[PDB]
This record gives sequence, structure tokens and C-alpha cells, in this order.
Amino acid sequence: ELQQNFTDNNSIKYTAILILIAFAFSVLARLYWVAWASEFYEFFFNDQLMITTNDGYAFAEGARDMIAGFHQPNDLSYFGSSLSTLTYWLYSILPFSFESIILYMSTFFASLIVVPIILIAREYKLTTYGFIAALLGSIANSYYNRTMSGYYDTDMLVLVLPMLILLTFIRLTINKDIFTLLLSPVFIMIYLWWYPSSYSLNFAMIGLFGLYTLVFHRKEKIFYLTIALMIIALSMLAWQYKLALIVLLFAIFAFKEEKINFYMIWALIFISILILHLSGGLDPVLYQLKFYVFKASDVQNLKDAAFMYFNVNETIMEVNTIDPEVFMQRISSSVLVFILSFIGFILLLKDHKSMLLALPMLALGFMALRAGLRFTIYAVPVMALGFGYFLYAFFNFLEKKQIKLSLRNKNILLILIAFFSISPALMHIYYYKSSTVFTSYEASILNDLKNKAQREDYVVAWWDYGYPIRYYSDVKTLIDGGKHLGKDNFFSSFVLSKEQIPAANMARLSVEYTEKSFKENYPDVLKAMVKDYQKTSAKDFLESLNDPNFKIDTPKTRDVYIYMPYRMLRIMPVVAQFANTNPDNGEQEKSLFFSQANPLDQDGSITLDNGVEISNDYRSLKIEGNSIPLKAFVDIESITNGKFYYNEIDSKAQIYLLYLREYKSYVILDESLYNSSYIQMFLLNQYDQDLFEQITNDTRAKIYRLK
Amino acid sequence: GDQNATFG
Ligand SMILES: CC(=O)N[C@@H]1[C@@H](O)[C@H](O)[C@@H](CO)O[C@@H]1CP(=O)(O)OP(=O)(O)OC/C=C(/C)CC/C=C(/C)CC/C=C(/C)CCC=C(C)C
Ligand SMILES: [Mn+2]
Ligand SMILES: [Mn+2]
Ligand code: NA
Repeated sequence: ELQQNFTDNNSIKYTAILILIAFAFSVLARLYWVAWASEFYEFFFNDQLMITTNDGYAFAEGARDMIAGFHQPNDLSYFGSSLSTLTYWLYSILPFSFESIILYMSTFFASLIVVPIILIAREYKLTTYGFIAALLGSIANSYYNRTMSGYYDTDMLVLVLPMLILLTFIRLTINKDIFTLLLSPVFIMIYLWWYPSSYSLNFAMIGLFGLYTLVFHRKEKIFYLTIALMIIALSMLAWQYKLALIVLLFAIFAFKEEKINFYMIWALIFISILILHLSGGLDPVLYQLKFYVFKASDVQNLKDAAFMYFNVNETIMEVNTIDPEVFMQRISSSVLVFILSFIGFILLLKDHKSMLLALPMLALGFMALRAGLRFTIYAVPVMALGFGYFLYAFFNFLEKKQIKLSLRNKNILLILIAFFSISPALMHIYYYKSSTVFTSYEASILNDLKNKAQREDYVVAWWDYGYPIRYYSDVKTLIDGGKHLGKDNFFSSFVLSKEQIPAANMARLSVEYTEKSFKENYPDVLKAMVKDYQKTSAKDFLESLNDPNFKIDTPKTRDVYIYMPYRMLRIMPVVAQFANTNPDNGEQEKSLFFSQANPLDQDGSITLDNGVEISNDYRSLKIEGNSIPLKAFVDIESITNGKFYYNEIDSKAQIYLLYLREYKSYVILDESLYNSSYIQMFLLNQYDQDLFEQITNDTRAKIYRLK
Repeated sequence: GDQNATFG
């Protein structure tokens, strides 16, 4: 059984068996988390585990609304979005509950990545090494991270499609396959339909395919024709125009031998580049660079049409930077396998020139080093192929140096190598005991909100929570995962971190002006607010919001709820940072002192996660070797009852220490954050009953209503 | 790590 030769085998039957085994491996591998999570009630809702990224609830809301057949005007529902649409088709065709489909789609579709990897390896007569590469590439750390069970997001096909395009380019270079003329464009369309941001990669790949053609195939018409077709597929033409051109020119080339003259096809390239140009061409690319590579604040380019806002880029986890070791493990689950993968990729390049067309994806992945961990994904399968090639190279070496190795022993060696190098990825899965976006309890609080509020009502929350809130509660939000620039975030930041009088003025005004902006398209909503109430600057207007005698000339068109969950506590200073910024200025206003930490236990002088020693006295802290006096120790025994004990310490001091008995947690904050709407209305349950009605009072979250 | 959520 093991004595036979697998390396030389590239048959369709063997390749199908390998694809099936690798695909079952990919699925099986992301089934471990489901087995783990299933024993915890905290992760369920509606008899099924819950989704596992914040962004999944956007497409989940969209799917739900497609199934119901409508949404509200200007809830920003992803109705008609690609992933919502595929979810709706599968839901109508299959017998599983909505939550199960939405849970398992990534587990199915992300595993398709196994197909192009080993078909590409097969085009080079290396199918078995392709199998190894597909094993590594399907579960490699960062790829797994964004495609595990419950990662109900657009990432699940975001490498599958470009890899299929690559395969298509390879078949054209090796067999001059005429079906590329059809599939190359079609795939680009599918890619653009599934993930519009793909524009940039497509533009790069097509672009390189052009330069490649000017070099290695400067005379083969099929390359120029497919380039023109692909440029059309990149454009904003309606789909019927695109498909008409693609199928038309395809038949004309496939069944005509007098074919298309070269002048005509250069004309087609010119018409094409003109069309893509009208379609905005290259502008989306420079915009994406502006946000990710150059990290500019004003990315929409509105100098004095907007105010100046804190930059969200340095605030998003996905976009956070990463050190070389973590970069390498993100791509290959290990430093060693990464080095060998890179060597392998070089060797593959200087043996198969066509793999040059893989350089954009590779480049995108490396761009993570400047642009954030998010991007390593794009280098995972290319590099996996590199690793495949390294192995082929190595054993090739071992024969070109006449090393006595049986077939059985070469095969045992291969199986052992693949297992040992795939180990770090499996270990990563085992340890990546990721949890749900929210807890069942929060989903229950938000679903009861659904039965209490109206579809046309708003809840002011932080943008992190916009998609789940709209999913579980079916209401409107001010900000969410895709509406979260500084200019967007400012209002929720203000509502949550200022005092209650101006926070409630801002909740009414911000919800009303957002709703108006659907009909009026303000480039800056705050700027419409300012230049409406006859104020001179942003600061002038905002300071006038502090007035208990504030006139409100905008009539009330809906209820406005405010959502205050316990889990916001640890990101409160970051939330606060947005409204801490003078819009006239861009300038920071106050310093914001905050942190939350857990005791390690107790003897005698408590230590906490963050190295902050709490005095035995409960009268001073010791941060970084410096002892700082406390103004007060607030001992909170009931977040819902608002039962707490305010111990005065030093009227001359300025920092507060809070103990959360119901969580065994400590908070260290300043006067400005202590008086914020969140800390008062959530932690201490002190709210102006003339301004808000308490709708939900729970230790894990509070919901208030304006009036 | 890979969340369109807030950190800090
Ligand atoms: C649920 C949700 O929020 N979706 C939104 C989506 O609807 C919205 O349109 C979008 C923008 O707001 O954001 C939500 C979804 P998203 O975050 O996944 O999209 P995104 O922010 O655009 O992600 C950007 C990622 C990309 C992969 C795009 C390209 C990034 C670049 C830095 C440009 C690279 C330039 C090239 C020439 C490519 C080759 C690389 C070289 C040469 C180095
Ligand atoms: Mn996302
Ligand atoms: Mn709705
Ligand atoms: Na439990």
C-alpha cells in the first residue's frame, strides 16, 4: 500500500481523491471548535451556537431581511449583499435552521481553497506536493482565524477566488487553454460581486498579467484578448453588457480561425481602458492606500467641509500592527516553515515563471507589516505552494545526489514531514478557544429590546455593537463596523462619555440629524448641526449643549435608546478618546487616565494584571514605581440596585478606585471619566430620571430611553 | 485579533 509511487501521479482520479481528502481535513479541522464551544451555554442562541465575528451580523441582518422580504428605509441593512444573498439561497434550499447555516458556511466555502492549490500544483506536475500545500494552507494560523466555524464573513471566499484566477492564468500559459478566455473574466466578475474591495487586487493582477504578456507572450493574440475582456470585467458596466462582450468575443475567437485582427484588439484595449477609466479606475486603489498604507485622517478629502476627528485606524483590532515573528506565524504557523516556504517560493519562481503572476497576493500579505494583521491572509496559500515546492526540491535533491531511499521510506519521510510541519497549525486551532461576539444573555437582552422598540427607532451604542444590535433588535444605529470614521463615531463617543445633560441633548440631535442626512447628504453631520444653530465653531456649539435650558428645534420622529453593556468598560478610554478631540482643532483636550484589572488574589497589598499595586490601606496606588494618592474608593456591591460605598480618602487627590464585587474587578479612573454617562448610569445606576427611562436593568447591560 | 472591533 505504501510501496507505490505517489509523486509522479497526476491523474484526474488521484487528484479528485486528494481534493476530497484535503477538503474533509479542512472541515474536520474546524469542527474541533464546535465540539469545544458546544459545552458552554454562554455561546448559544435559538438552540445553536452564535456567530464569531462582529462583521457577520451585518450579512446576517441582510439575510434575515431578504428571507422576510423587506427591510426598513435607511437601516443600513446588507439586503442584497453577496454573502447575504448566498445565505438566502442556501436557507431556502436546505433543511437546517438559519443559525446553523450562518454558523457553517465559512467551514464549507473557505475549505474550497484546497481545490485551486492542488490544481495549480498539478499544472506543474506536482499534485502530491499540492496535497501537502493544501493541508498547510487551509488551516494556517491567520487563514484559520478568519474562516473558522462562526466566522460568518466575506473572508471565506476572499482567497479562493483570486487563487482560481491564478490557476486560470497558469492554464493559459501552459496549454493556451481557450476556456481561460471565458473563466478569467467570469471569475473576476464573481470576485467583484462577492467582495467589491477586491477591485485593488484585480487591478494589480490584470496589470501584471499585461506586463507579463508584453514579455513572455508578446505575440499571442489570446493573451491580449483575455486582457481586454478582463479589463471590461473590472469596469462598472451592467452585468448584461459585460457578459455580452465576454461571451460574444469568446465565441468569435473559439470558432473563428481568421479570427480578430491585431489592430482591432488594440482598439479593444483602448475602448476598455477608457471604460474602466470612466468607472473611476485607480481611484479606489489610491483611496485604499490612503487609508491603510499612509494612514491619513481626512481620507475623504474634505478640507473645511468637515471638522477634524480622531483617527479610527489605530483603534481597530484587525488593523493593529504585528511583529516579524507573529507575521511569520500568521502566514505559516511557524518561523521555520515560513523560511522554508519563502525559499521554496523563490525556487518555484525561478523554475516556473508563470508563478510570477502570484506576486500581487504575496505582496498584499507582506503589506500587513505596514497595514495591519488583517492582510497576512493574502500570502497564506501562495506561501503554502512555496512550501510544497521546497519539499519537491528537497527530494529532487536527494535523487540528484543519488541518496538510497526506498519508495516506502521516501513516503514515510514525506508523511512525517507534512505531519510535523502541519503540527503548529493544529496546535493553534486547539488553543484558539475563541468565543462568541456576545453572550446568550446579551443576545436575550437585545431580543427583548426587539419586542419593546420599533423598527424605526435608534439605539446609540459604540460601533463595535452596531451590527449585532441591529441583528438581535432590528433597530437603527448611528455607527457600525462599516460606518465608524471619526466624523461618524463622534456622536456616540460624546453620548457615552460626557455628562448626562449634554449627552441626552446629543442623543436626540445626533439621531435626528443622521435621519435628516439620508435626505440631505451632509458631508459632515456635526457641521450641519453647528451651521444650523447659528454657532461659530464646533467648540461653541458643543459647549452650548451643556445648558439645561437648551432649545431643541428638531421635532421627535422616533424613540432613542442608549445601550450600555458591561463589556464596554475596558475599552472606555478608547471610546472616550473620540469626543476628547476638539473638532475645530484635531487637538486632544484632556489626558484620560483609565484601566481595569483583576486581583491576582490577596495575602496584603493587591497586585492586579497591569502591575498596579493596590495599597493595603486602600488609600494609594503604585503604578510603575510611583505611588499616587486616591481621592476615593468606591466599593460597588450591586450594579443593578445601585448599592455602593463611596469612601472619601483625600479631597486633595484626583484618581478614583472602583471595586466591582459582582465581577471581582478593579477600575482606576479620573474625575472626567467617573462623571461620564456610562460610569454613572451603568456602574452606579445614577441617572437623571427626567432625562432617561430605564428599560433594561441588568448586571451585564443597561438600556435607557430618552424623553 | 481579527475583529472589526475596538482595542486599547
Ligand atoms: C460588513 C462590512 O462592514 N463591510 C464593509 C464594506 O461593505 C465596505 O465597503 C468596506 C469599506 O468601508 O469595509 C467593510 C468590508 P472590508 O473591511 O473587508 O473592506 P476594506 O476596508 O476595503 O479592506 C481593504 C482590504 C483590501 C484587501 C483592499 C485593498 C487594500 C489596499 C491597502 C490596496 C492594495 C493595492 C494594490 C495595488 C493591491 C496589491 C497589493 C500591493 C501591490 C501591495
Ligand atoms: Mn470583516
Ligand atoms: Mn430592519
Ligand atoms: Na459555563
